[PDB]
Amino acid sequence: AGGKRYDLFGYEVSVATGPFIEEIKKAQFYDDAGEVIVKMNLANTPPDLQTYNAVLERILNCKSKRSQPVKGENKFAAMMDILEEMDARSGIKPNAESWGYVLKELVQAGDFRLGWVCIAGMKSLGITPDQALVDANEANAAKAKAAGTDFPAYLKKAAPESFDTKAWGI
Amino acid sequence: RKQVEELHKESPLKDYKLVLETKVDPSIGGGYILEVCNQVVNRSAAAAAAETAALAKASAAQVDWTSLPAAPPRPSPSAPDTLIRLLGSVVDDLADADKVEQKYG
Amino acid sequence: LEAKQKIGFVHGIDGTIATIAPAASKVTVPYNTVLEIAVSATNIANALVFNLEKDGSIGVILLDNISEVRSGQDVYATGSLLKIPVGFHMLGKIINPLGKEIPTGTKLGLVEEMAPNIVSRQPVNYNLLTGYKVIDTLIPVGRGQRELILGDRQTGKTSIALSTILNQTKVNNEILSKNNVLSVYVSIGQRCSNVARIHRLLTEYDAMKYCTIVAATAADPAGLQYLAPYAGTTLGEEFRNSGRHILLVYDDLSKQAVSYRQISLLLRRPPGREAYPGDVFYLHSRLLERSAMMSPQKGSGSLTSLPIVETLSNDVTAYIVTNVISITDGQIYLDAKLFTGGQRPAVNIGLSVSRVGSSAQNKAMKKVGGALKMLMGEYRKMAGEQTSGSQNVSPVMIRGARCLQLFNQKGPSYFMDAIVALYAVTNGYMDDVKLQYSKFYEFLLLNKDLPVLYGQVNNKYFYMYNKNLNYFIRYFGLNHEILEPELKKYIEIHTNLFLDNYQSRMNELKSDEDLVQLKNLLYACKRTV
Amino acid sequence: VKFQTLYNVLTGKQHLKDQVPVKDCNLTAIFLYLKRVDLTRYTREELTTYGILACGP
Amino acid sequence: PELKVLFKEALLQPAKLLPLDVDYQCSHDREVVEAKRDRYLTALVEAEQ
Ligand SMILES: Nc1ncnc2c1ncn2[C@@H]1O[C@H](COP(=O)(O)OP(=O)(O)OP(=O)(O)O)[C@@H](O)[C@H]1O
Ligand SMILES: [Mg+2]
Repeated sequence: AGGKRYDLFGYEVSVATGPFIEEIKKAQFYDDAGEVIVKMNLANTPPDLQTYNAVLERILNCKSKRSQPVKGENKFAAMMDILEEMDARSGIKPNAESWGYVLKELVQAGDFRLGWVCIAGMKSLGITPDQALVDANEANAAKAKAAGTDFPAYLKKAAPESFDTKAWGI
Repeated sequence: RKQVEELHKESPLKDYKLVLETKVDPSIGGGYILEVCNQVVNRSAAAAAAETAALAKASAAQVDWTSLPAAPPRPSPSAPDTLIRLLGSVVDDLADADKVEQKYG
Repeated sequence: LEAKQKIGFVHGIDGTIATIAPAASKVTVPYNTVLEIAVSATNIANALVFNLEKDGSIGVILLDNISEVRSGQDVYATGSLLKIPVGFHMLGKIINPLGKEIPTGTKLGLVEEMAPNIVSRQPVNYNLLTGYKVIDTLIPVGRGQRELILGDRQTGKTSIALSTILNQTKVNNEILSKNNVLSVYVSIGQRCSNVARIHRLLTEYDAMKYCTIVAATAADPAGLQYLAPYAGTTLGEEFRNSGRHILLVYDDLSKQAVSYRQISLLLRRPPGREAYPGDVFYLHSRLLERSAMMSPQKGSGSLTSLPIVETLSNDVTAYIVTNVISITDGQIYLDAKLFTGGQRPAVNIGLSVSRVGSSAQNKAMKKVGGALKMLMGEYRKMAGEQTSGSQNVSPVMIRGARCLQLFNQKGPSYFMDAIVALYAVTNGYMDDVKLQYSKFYEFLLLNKDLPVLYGQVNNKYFYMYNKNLNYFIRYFGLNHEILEPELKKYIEIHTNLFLDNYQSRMNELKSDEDLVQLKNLLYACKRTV
Repeated sequence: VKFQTLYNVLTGKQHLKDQVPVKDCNLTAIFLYLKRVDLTRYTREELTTYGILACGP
Repeated sequence: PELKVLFKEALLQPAKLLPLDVDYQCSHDREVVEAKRDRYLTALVEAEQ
């Protein structure tokens, strides 16, 4: 009941995507959701915007990537890698909902600067954020401002007056 | 015999007559070795006991008692802002010393 | 229940190879299949069929327990190709090409499969960050790509591939496990100690979770050295078919050709050019056409290949070298004249290309690499000149030389940490500094944020400390309205603070102690950055 | 076979990977000399700082 | 004055601040964890004084 989709080789393509999105929402660790994209794509069902946003929801709302913990987890980077897989690779383009999921995480992560990048990028794409998140970004900014946490501390300390391979930390 | 001619049936040929020859092994003290239709089945003590023994040998080689088993994986520190506000410039040094102690001490 | 089928007895054995004598006449053996040789009542020596003859005899490649082989031993036949275990359970292991694990201190996959046909593979769209600026900018490597690494002995052939394996790790811990690129390091004919050091390197940087190592040392049989890279690609099969990504690193393929020569000549095949049998092109063709970026119908998986070929006296006229340049898309030519001449990695850009180009690399890297190509094409024409117009030097003669300094590395560089060093060059912010301080600059540009220190913080977000701007840079690009002005209002302050506080102090040094101290600092900056 | 390894570790005839030191908790998690292991249980810093061992065993 | 109150609260319960459960699972030997804990206290003392 929709415009039939085609691959780059003009082959007809499946659209019956619902049964896979449910497997994303039923997930508990947000690495299995990507695997659902894989098992979906093998079946000649390529992902659509709704599916990627389901994955960004499951990312934002899940606790950890895998059952065991992992060093180097960044809840933001996975979400912002899906958008590169979306825009460039697959040709699909995100929407206001997608960037909304993205900005919520930077609020939760407390990283107030990357938020402002997202705030500007939205409106450069016509998207408009929810002020509930914009104000929380500014709140985290003001807190980190007054507290001296505006930057990390290791940047706000003097450098070696004398050149020495050890002092600079290399 | 039963196994012999049953193996002869499983072969692609069975119309050919079957001639049986029985010989003696000093190496084998239990079981037999049978060849029919260029198909051999070995059920001998030298083979069976060594087959069961191989499992024990492999299991012994796998284990390393001298070694220490790996600990559970550790997540990122994610230190709180209150810690950092108390100790701005020091947490980096302390994490480095923690790595040093985890390796040496 | 399970009766093994016998086909003949061992007739002859010449080192790594053997000749079978068939028992009966109506018995028939297949081709390329594995056979077994009852070296004892307990153990079995695997093998492989390489010839069949009018006499019924079989030319056989041996792979295990060769020393226990005799003449007259009973020979059995599986009637199946050579296979190995495959799966995610193999990651984090060193493995014999027969699948046997090498200690330290269900599923089966075919070793020889047909390649992805012309419909079952997508063109190259996405990159593979090897970590080096020349290879990310000017020789863009992509996924589903196969790019050779040429070079004379001891030039950095092994290290480019290892650094690729080490660059991917940080990302893979951040991104999902579908877009992470795993790795396989195949060591054909190498020394067992080199393999140990590689294992320990990857284990230090924790790149061993996402790497397996297929070891076929020099003492190993030639047939095993022959089928090693097939074992590697055989593991890549599953990650293709499981929609994942994977990287291959075929350490010297020349050593995989000596083994095929050994086999074929000892089995009395006719020699050919440089004593090879002749069909050694088809060998690497079979191996390397298996690389592909698979269609979305097939999971949008991939496997990149970084084959390595040793070179003698910087010639590209040897047989196997030409046979591989013919096959591989691009090539990373490493010149000993440049390795010896100071710069490391010793990439020679005139002879190193990539037949994919912008389509592989990133939106943010397209606009910089397209500038560096123009700049280096212009610097290629002038840099032969000993600089006479010291103040009349063209801007290209400046920017190009500083970019060459930036090309000097030891380890991989993070994407965010690479562009921002190259953007300054192409746009000329790093023109007042001298060549020798081009990397200390970069160090401070990437690891000691000056405006955050000296109070000149007007930028709302753009600072190099966070390290999470890589994803915004990657998506939006640098030539974007939200990122261009903040970028310039970070670098111009970095330049002014450098030129005023640091550069000034540097040129005021006259003593030998202090100048030697400053000397060694810049070499350290060339290594770590 | 493992009890034999334990006895060899207690005697000190065998060594551990990456120069791991012998301790009761260490050993327990792997799995006169025994009394010394009992001393090894207690924290070294606690003993030295508080002089618990100064009085005697 | 907030910073002074925070320093006092931290000195009263240094261990609470750090994740005790995580550290215990992570460290093979309790002694290593103890040493880490001892250093933080001296840092706070030298800071306030
Ligand atoms: N970018 C680099 N910076 C510093 N040192 C390097 C760099 N690249 C290579 N080297 C050094 O060059 C030496 C050899 O590198 P590599 O092991 O890659 O050689 P190779 O190409 O494998 O030659 P061979 O196979 O004959 O060993 C090593 O000491 C290595 O550290
Ligand atoms: Mg090498």
